[PDB]
Amino acid sequence: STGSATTTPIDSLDDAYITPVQIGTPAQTLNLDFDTGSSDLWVFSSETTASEVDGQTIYTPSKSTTAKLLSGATWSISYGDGSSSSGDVYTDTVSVGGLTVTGQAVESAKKVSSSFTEDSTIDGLLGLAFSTLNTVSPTQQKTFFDNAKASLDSPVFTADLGYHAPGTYNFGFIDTTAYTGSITYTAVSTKQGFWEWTSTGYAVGSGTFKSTSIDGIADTGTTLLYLPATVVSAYWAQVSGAKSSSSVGGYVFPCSATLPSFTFGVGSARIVIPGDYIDFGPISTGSSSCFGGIQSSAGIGINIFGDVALKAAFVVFNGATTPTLGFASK
Repeated sequence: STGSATTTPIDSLDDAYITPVQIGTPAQTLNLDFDTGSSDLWVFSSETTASEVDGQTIYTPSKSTTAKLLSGATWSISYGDGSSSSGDVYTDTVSVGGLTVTGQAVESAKKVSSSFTEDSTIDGLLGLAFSTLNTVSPTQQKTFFDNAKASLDSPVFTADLGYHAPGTYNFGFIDTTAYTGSITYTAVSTKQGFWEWTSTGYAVGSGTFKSTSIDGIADTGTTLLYLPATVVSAYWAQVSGAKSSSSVGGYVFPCSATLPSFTFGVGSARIVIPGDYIDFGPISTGSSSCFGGIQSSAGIGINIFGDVALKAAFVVFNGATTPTLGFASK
């Protein structure tokens, strides 16, 4: 089997991407944030504290003839941006882009933190990291990809995120018309539960390429590109007026600037992030100070190849017995 679904930016800045998911019988369609950095499939629901719901579409398990309470199971998760959610668990039928899993753990939120309530366009998350990170207790549950894997034509999924435009998540096949050149594959460590790999270096604009190992994660659930302070300083030094602002919480730059590109290495291959991808607009409405899309990972404890990086590529998440990651230009 295979699946194919369009993923759409939630706003004009590509702050996140949502993908329609069918849950239950008859289908309840919710728009979920596909997240290769976490491993829980959770949804706003009829159980969510009423005051914490503001415009999201909810899953109501009592209206699904295939829903079953997973007795005694609870979940609770925190994300790197300070947000969190928790609740109980059902199993139900879940379909993405025509690919169906029966008995998928659907984690129903009883509580969500303020930034979820405030994000009316996101109805929940669909985790695509390794199932070892799944938070369900006392019986850990499998991701949608893990449950689907055996049935897929090939044990892979691909992320093709658009810049200011829709893109595609495919399951079970590689669309050879969706990228240019060849796909370069690179080793993955699953020791931390992530799609963790090592970039071979970087360049800033038309500058020379610096060969240096940068360990990090391919994370569709993180908006920006978080790299070591040395790398980030080298980038922003090429933008007149750019500075790290403690009060804002990162590098800002004059909105009048034209940003240089940023290149990262995948083995001997190179992925170029155009400068425009790195502009996240005014820090507040009407400001001429703009927020940068490349930020320091110091204090995160890991480097994160988030959407800013991944949307410059066609990315293969290869879930064979020994997982690997593939990157192509597009």
